[PDB]
Amino acid sequence: ENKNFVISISTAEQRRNHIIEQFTHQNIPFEFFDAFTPSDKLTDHLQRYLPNVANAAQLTMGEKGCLMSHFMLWKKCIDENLDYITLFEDDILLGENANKFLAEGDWLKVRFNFQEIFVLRLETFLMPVQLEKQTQIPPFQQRDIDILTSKHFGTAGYVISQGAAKYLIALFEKLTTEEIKPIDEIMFNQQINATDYRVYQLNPAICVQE
Amino acid sequence: ENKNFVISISTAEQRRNHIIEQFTHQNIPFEFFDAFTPSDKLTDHLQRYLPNVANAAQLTMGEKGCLMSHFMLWKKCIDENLDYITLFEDDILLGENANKFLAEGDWLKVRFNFQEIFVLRLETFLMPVQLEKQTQIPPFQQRDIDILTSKHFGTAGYVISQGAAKYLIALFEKLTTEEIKPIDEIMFNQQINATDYRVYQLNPAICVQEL
Repeated sequence: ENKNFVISISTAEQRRNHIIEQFTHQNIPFEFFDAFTPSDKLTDHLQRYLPNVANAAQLTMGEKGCLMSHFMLWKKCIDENLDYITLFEDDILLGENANKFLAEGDWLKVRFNFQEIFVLRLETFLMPVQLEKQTQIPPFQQRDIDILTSKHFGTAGYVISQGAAKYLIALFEKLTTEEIKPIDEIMFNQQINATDYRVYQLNPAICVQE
Repeated sequence: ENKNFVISISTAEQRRNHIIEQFTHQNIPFEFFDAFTPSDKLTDHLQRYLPNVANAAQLTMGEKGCLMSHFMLWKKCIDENLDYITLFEDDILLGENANKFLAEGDWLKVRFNFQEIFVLRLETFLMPVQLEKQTQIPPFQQRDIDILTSKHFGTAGYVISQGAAKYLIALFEKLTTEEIKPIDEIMFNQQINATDYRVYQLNPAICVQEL
């Protein structure tokens, strides 16, 4: 049964073509998941599963769509009782030998207990954006006063266990409107060190976002 | 009134001497704040102000002491109705012209509303998440499987407004035992994009920790 899903807007024809070309070339089975966009489908799904996220001003409707797409794929994993599911965004470039990781699950089956709670990053480890410049407050002694953020950690390529699929559905359903952040900031920053939640990194990575 | 406080365990002689040497050299006024240690004083303070933190297994008594030291200095700021207070740990190294930032507060008074909620980091910013090597899960196709960790953002050098002193006392009093993390993980990671809470970074920084 199919484990590799590529999150793609249904009308993103060129991106879908570049994905099909690369996956076909390395004989890696996959399906598209039709990414949520500003729509009634997104609005109703947010209301059905994440009304806490529907009310969150601090997320753009694009960021809300991204989170809903990943969420529904965590649901699919539970519903089909898959051991794991592997999720990509449609702007990824596969490395040579990605098929050694992405065609077969045996290397996962001999390393992992799928009831345990883990994510394995397949995408390159990304340094967050941290210093934003601002003009409101003037510099002093030729040093700037920047704003601190931690943004864009990347959700474009990871394996998630059934255990972590359950864990993350519950987490995003649990969080108050004030606690909501973009999916990447929770999955790959805030929840790191949490009790029983492990994130692994394939080094070197087997794909990267364009 | 003195605005610069260096959090230091009273018995850390060499650290206190390195602090005194650097602050004297640049003519920067400061006082030591006697850091909380595993003691009855820490236990009672945790019970008095942060009973949520007293119960938190996921913090070491050292991390709980660090948080209590910062908390009591936020309290001092409110109680004395200071516009701001500047907090250091005793393992800090001052850069060349730190005294141009740390001797006087005028450059702060002409830039900031002290009732607004801001922290200005004086200390260098380091990466939130790092790759650790691990042995539990074996490599495949000669690629490692590293684990993501985050341990130290640094609370060794920041200016806090009275607004942010109120905000952070409330926050640490509010959080459930389950929600408690080390002070640095909340102040400079989890709270970053929060509604009224701004963290500024002096770039380039004017100090750095030895840690």
